[PDB]
Amino acid sequence: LEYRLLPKPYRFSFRMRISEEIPSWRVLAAIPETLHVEMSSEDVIREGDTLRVKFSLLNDTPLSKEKQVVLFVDGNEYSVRRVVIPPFKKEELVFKVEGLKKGEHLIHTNLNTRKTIYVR
Amino acid sequence: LMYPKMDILLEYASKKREKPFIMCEYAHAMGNSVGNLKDYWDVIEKYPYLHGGCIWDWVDQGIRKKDENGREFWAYGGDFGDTPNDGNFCINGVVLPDRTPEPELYEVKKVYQNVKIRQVS
Ligand SMILES: [Mg+2]
Repeated sequence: LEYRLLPKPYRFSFRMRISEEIPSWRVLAAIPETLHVEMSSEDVIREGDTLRVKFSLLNDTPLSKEKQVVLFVDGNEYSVRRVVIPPFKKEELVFKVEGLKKGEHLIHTNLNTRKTIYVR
Repeated sequence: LMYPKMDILLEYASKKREKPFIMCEYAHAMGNSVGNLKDYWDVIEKYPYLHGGCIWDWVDQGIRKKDENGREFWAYGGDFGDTPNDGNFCINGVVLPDRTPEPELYEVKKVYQNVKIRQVS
């Protein structure tokens, strides 16, 4: 198993130069490296219901990104998704949160996105 | 209502209502304050029956007074041997007594502005 390419998203890059000498393999051209991100949900819900947290990830940069989107609730790691965004492409995700009791609850990621959610 | 949390606003918008919801006082500006002002208005613009409110408040009630050396300061409760007093709880402004803006007034201007611009591409 541990030597087989199972059918999931995959990315891959390399640099090529055609020149009279051999350039330093450690040096590369600088490029931007950040994704644009938006989070969005129902700011509220009824005890028992389900919270739907939507995430848009835009990749304006010239390379394939491979990211692990982690959702935290009240500081504790609740869920994670693996994404592969190709260049000049947006990707949308939905997470489903279950079991929130009455009172306010902190929804945040590992992509600098945060939001207080009320439970009537 | 006065200084309602978000859950309250969202609760009021969750059922048909005959009467519009107004916050006669919200976002208490005492000292270095007025945090999560955009988070209120994201809700007010989205959901029905929410029609805004009034920030507490405009100006800091600080009287002009001189010290022993003679350098000017703004005075508040207990700076006239007056007892019993409630200290600086009369200093709740977005502008200083002389109407000199506190940084928090720049946020109010941003969040109140009437033009909205979105990035398509
Ligand atoms: Mg102030």
